[PDB]
Amino acid sequence: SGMQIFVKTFRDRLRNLLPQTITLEVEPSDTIENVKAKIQDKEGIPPDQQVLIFSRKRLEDGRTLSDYNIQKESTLRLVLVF
Amino acid sequence: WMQREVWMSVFRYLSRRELCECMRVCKTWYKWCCD
Amino acid sequence: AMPSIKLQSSDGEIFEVDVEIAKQSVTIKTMLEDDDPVPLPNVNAAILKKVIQWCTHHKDDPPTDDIPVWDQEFLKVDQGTLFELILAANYLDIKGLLDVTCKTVANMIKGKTPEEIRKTFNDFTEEEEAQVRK
Repeated sequence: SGMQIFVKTFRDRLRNLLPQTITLEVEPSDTIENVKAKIQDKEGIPPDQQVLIFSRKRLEDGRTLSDYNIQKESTLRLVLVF
Repeated sequence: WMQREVWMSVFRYLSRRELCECMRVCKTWYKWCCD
Repeated sequence: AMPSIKLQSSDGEIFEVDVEIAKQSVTIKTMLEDDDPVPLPNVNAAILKKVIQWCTHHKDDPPTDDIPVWDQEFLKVDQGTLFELILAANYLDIKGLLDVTCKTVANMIKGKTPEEIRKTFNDFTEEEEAQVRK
């Protein structure tokens, strides 16, 4: 009852963070808001300062990964917003 | 929020003398220059 | 006879801009690695246009007071929109716009007393001003 997802990042310059890819242990029933909070636990950035995009569509905060067909080993570029 | 990382970035361009006066502006700025 | 990508703004207004200038934002070109509008979070459709005018002018640049003349006149805009231009140049990873806009705010802070700095953009006790001087 648990999958593995990676979420590559982008080069942020106001926050001196190099582009990396965080690895997550989630479930397809987890909402995008949940997996945003699962990023909060390892780093500390609130979900209201995160943006997930799988292919070209912004991920809504009230739908599970099954809605966007997010399978295992899939990469979701995350973007921080102030 | 939104004011920390943007204001800390404009502090890098200001010389060491300008950051000295920047602490007397506000407390939120005073806590930022000392980090 | 010209390459074009769609860029959906935060408001929802889609922008058809050339890839050669969208490649100026390294987040957009890296987003295409590995036929839909690329999202621009926290970047309003109004600021997006202001972002395009700076980029489309700097299309021929690969990456001591170094403030450009046209850019400093391009940044003769209200303080509110200038802050909205710094955040975007971080989301889009625009090293030229991130520096020109940050150096201009620092130019607005430089050369002024702390009260003159606060009077431009705006909470102390009476001893807090003396205690901060220590």
